[PDB]
Amino acid sequence: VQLVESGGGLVQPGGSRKLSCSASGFAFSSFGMHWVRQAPEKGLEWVAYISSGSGTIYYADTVKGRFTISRDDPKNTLFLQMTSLRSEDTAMYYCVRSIYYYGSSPFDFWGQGTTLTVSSSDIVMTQATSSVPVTPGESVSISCRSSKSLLHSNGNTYLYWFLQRPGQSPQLLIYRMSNLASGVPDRFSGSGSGTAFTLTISRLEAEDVGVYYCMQHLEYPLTFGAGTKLEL
Amino acid sequence: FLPVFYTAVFLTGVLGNLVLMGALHFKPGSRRLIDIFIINLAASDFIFLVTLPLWVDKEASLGLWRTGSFLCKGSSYMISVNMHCSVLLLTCMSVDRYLAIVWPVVSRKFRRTDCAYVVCASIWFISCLLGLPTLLSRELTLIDDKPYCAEKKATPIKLIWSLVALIFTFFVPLLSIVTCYCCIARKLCAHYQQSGKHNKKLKKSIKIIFIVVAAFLVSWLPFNTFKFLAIVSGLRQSAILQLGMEVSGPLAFANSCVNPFIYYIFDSYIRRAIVH
Amino acid sequence: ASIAQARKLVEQLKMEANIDRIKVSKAAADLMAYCEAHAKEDPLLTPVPASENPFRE
Amino acid sequence: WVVPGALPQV
Amino acid sequence: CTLSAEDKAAVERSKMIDRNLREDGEKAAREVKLLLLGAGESGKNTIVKQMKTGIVETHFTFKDLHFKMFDVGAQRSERKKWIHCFEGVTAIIFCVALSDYDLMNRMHESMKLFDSICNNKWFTDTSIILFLNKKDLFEEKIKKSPLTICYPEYAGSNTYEEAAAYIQCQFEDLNKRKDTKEIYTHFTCSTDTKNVQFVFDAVTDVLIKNNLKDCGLF
Amino acid sequence: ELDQLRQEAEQLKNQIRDARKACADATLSQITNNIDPVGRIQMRTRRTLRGHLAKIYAMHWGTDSRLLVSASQDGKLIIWDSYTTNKVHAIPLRSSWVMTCAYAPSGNYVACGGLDNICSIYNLKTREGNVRVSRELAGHTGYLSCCRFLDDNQIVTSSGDTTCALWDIETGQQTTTFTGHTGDVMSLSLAPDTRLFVSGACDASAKLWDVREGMCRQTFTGHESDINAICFFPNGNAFATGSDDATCRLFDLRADQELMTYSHDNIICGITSVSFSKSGRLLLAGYDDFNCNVWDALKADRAGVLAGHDNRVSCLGVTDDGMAVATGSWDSFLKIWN
Repeated sequence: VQLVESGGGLVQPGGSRKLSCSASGFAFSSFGMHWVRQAPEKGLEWVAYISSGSGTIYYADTVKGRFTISRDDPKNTLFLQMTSLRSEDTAMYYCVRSIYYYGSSPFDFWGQGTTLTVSSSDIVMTQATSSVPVTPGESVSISCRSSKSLLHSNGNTYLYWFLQRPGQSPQLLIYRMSNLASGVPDRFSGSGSGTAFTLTISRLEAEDVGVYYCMQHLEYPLTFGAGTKLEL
Repeated sequence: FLPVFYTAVFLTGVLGNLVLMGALHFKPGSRRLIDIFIINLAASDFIFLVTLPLWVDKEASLGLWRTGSFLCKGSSYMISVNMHCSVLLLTCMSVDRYLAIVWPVVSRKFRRTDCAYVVCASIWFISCLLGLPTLLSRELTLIDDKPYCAEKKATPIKLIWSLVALIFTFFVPLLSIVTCYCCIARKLCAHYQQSGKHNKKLKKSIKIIFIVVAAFLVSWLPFNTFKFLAIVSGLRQSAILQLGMEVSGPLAFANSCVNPFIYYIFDSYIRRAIVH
Repeated sequence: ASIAQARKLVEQLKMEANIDRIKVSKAAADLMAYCEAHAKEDPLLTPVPASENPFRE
Repeated sequence: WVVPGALPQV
Repeated sequence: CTLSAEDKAAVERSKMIDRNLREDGEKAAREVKLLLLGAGESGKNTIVKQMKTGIVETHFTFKDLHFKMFDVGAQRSERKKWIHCFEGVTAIIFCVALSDYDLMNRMHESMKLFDSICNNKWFTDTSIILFLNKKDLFEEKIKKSPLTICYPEYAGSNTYEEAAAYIQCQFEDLNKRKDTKEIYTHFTCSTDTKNVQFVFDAVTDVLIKNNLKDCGLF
Repeated sequence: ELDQLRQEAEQLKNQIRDARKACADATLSQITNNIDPVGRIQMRTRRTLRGHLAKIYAMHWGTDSRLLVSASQDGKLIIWDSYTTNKVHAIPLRSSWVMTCAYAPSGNYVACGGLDNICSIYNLKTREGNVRVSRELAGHTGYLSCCRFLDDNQIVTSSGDTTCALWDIETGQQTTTFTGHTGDVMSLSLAPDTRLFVSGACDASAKLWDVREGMCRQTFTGHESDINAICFFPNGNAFATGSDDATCRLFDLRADQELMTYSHDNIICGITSVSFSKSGRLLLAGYDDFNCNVWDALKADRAGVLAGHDNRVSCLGVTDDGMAVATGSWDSFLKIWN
C-alpha cells in the first residue's frame, strides 16, 4: 500500500500549485480521499475531502472557494489544485486514505506528504498540554477534550487518535473511541465518555514517542488538537 | 335501440372487467410491467361502465332523466374522465409495447414497476383535470317541466378549449398508438419475411396488433371526428352532424367493452391468470 | 468389489449401535428447561420495545 | 342545451 | 439529515455499489444464455467444437449477440437439485446422436431425457433447440442396417428422408406443451458451419416471442 | 460373502431401531402440552434489502448480528448492514452458479460455492481495500452446498457427491472427508460447542459427524424425501430438519429419534431453509410456497406465517442475539423481520 505524493516547493504569495497523490497497492477508486496539513511547528489541520467516485467534495472553512480537489480513478492519482496561496498555507500536506463502510477504519494510511512553503461553529477540540514527560516502559494517559459531544445517536463515538513519529507521517491507532486499529501494538487503548477522552498506552516502548492527535469525525469540518509530544 | 345495446355493452363489460381485475389481482407471483396498465385500464373501464344503466333508464323514457341533478352531474363527470383515461391508458400501453418490442434492450432501463405506477397516477390525475370542464359545464336543465341532463349551450372560448382538448387528447394519442402499432407490425412482418419453418406463430401477434388497432379506431374515430367537425363548424360559421353524434355515441363504448375479451382469448400471461 | 463397502457399512452401523442412549423424557425436559431459561432473553417471542429495538424506523 | 348519449360529445 | 459523516459516506458507497451492480445486471440481461444437454456425450463435445469438475461455460458471439453455453454433464449428481438454477435460461440446446438407433437403446435414453427436460416444471416457457448430430454416420448405418430394430412400430423403409423425418417427429411428440414452448429441430453433422446460424436464428425467434409475451401480444 | 454380510447388517439396523423404540417412552408433545403456547406472533418487514437482480440462493448472518452476506443467481456476493439498507460489499464471483454462502464468525472471511464444485473463501479485511478470493477450495466432485466456517482456518463444506469435507485454508486440502451418505448432501449445521456438526442429504437421512474424529457418530431418519435444510438447537443437543415432503422434524443427539413433526395438511410445498430462535422456542422454516412459517418448537403448532414474498423462500437466518430474522427468496429481495 503506497500513497506517494508529488508537488510542493516554494511559491510566491498569490500563486498556484498543483499537488499530486499517486496511489499504489490498493483499490484507490473505492477509497475516500482526504488532505491533512500541519504547520512546520504546529499541529495537524484538515484541508479537504473527495469521496469515492467523486461526488462529495467537502472543503474546510479556511479553504472554501479555493484548493479545488479532484481525483482520477483510472490513473489511481489524486490532485489538489491550489489557488491564491497565502503565508498561512505553508504546511506539509498529507494524502490520507479513507474508507467508510460499516466497521471500516477511516484514515488508515497516510502518505509521506510534500512540503509546501509560501514566502510572506464547528467542533473545537484541545488536548491536555503541548508536551507530556514519560519514561520508557511506563503507562501514561493522554487526554483530549471536546466542546460538543462526539457520541452520535447510532452509538458510535467518532473520536480518532493518531501518532506521528518524529520525521514520519501519522499512523492511526484508535479510529473510533475505544476501538483499536490494524498493525498497531495492542498496548495502545482508548476510552471516553462523550466529551472528555483519555488514551491509555499501557507501558509504552521506545518507538511510541511522538506527537498525539485527537480528531473528530461527527461534524464534517475535522478539527485536530494541540499535539501532546511525548518525552523519550 | 341504442339503449338495447347500452345495457348489453354495460353487462359484458362489467362481467369481463370484474373477472379480469380479480384474476390479475389475485394471481400469485411477480406482477409484470404491462399488467399495471392492464389493471388500471380495467378499473377505468369498470367505472366507465358502472354509471351506464342510469343513462339506460334515462334514454329508455325517450331521453327523460329520472334521478336527481347530483347523478346528472356525477355520471357525466365520471363518463368524461373515464373516456379520457381509457384513451390515455391505451396510448401508454401502445408506447410500452412499442418500447418493449422494437427497443427491448435500450428501453429496459427506462422501465420500472414504480415508474409504471407513476405514469398511471399521472394519467389518472390529468384525466381528472380534463374531466372538470365537463363537470362545470354539466347542469340539469328544466324545460317544459321535464328534467333534462343537458349542456350550458356553447361559447366560442369553450369551443376553442374543446378543440385543443380533442386534438391533444385523442388525435395526438391516435397518431401515437397508430404509429407505435404500425412500427410493431412492420418489425414483426420483417421478421416474418425471414420465414423458415418457424416464425409462423407471429401471425397471431400481428392479428392481435391489428385487432387492437381496429377496435380502437372503429370505436373512437367516427365519434371524435364528427365532434371535431362540429367544433370547427361552430368556430368557423348539421342534422347529419348531430345524427352522427347520436349514432356514434354508443360506438365509443366498444373499445372499453372489447379489451377484456381480447386479453381473454388472444393472450398468454393474462390467459392463465383469468383461468384461475 | 461390494464386499469391502458392505464391511465398512456394517462396521459403521455397529459403532452406531453401541452408543449411549438416554430416555426421551429427560432430553425433552432439558429442551424445556433451555427454552424456559432463555424465554426472557429471546426478543422474537417477546415483542421487544422499540426503545432497545435496533430495526425500527 | 342538448343531452348527449352517455358520452362527452360536441 | 440526522446522519453522521461516516454513515453518509456509507450511503454514498452503497449508492455507487447499486449503480455498478445495476450496470452489471443490465449487461448480463443483455446477453443470451444457452443450456446444453446431450445423452451420454451424444454430441455435446462436437457441438461445442463447431460453435467454439463442475460445469463448463462457453462464451461466443454471432452477429452482435453474446451467447453463454452452460455445458452440464460433469455434475454426475441429482438433476432435480440444481436444474432449477437454470430456470430463466433463454433456450435449451439438446443434442442427440442420429447414429444411435441401433446402439437399453441409446436413442430411447435420449428420448427419456428429452421427455424429462421438455415436460419439466421449470422449463415450461423456455424453448428447446434440438440437435440431431452425426447424420452422415446415420446415413451409413441406414444403408447398412434397417431402422426397424430401434422402432418396432415403423411404417417407413430404407429411405433417409422419411427415417429422419420420423425421428424428428418422435422428438417433437415428446413435448406435452406445444403452445407454451416450441422445439427448433435441426439436422447437422461434423464440419457443419450452419449449426451456429441455426442457434442464432432460433434464439432470435425465442427473444422476440418472449418480448411479445411480456407485452401481452403473444 | 455379500449376502451373509447384508443379512446381519439389516439385523443390526433392526437392533438399532428396537433400541430407539425402547428408549422412547414419552413424546415431546405429552410434556409440552402442560405449558401455554407463545400465541400469534406477527413480525413485520423492518428492512427490505434490494439490490440483487437475480434469484437469491443463500444468506448468513454475522456474529455481530448486524452484518449479513447473500448469494444470488447473478455472480454477486453482497454484504449488507441490517441496521440500515447499506451495502458494505458487493463482490463478483468466478462462477455465477452459487448455491451457498457462509460468513466467518470473526467476520474476516466469507465463503460461497455452487455448481462449480468449488468453495471460494473471500478475505473481507485486507489492506488492498477490495475483497480478494483467498484459497478457493477444490476437490469436491459434485455441486457444493451449505459451506460453514468452523473457524478462521477450518471450513466444513457439503457437496452433491454424497460427501462432506473439512478443510484447512492455508493449504486447501479437504483434510477430513465425511463419507457414508447415499444421496447428495444439501445442508449442514454446526453445533454451538464447535465440536460436532450434522448434515442432511438427499438419501432422506441426517447424520451427526465428529469433526475431530471424522466418524459418523449418529444417523437419523424419518423423512421420506430430500432433506433440504438442517439447523442445530441453540444448546447443541438437538437439531431440526426440513425436507421436500413439506414436513419439519425435530431430532436430538442424546437420543436417536425424533420429537416433533412440524407439518400442516394445508402445506404441500417442501422446506428450503430452517432456523431457530435464540431461546429455541421459535422454529423459523423457509417454505417453497412463497412464504416462511413460524413454528413453536416445543409445541407442534404454527405461531405465525412470515409475510409471503414474490417467490419461494430459499434462505433464512436468525441473528446470534435473536433480535431479528432475515429471509431471502427466489426474487431479488432480502427481508428482515422483527
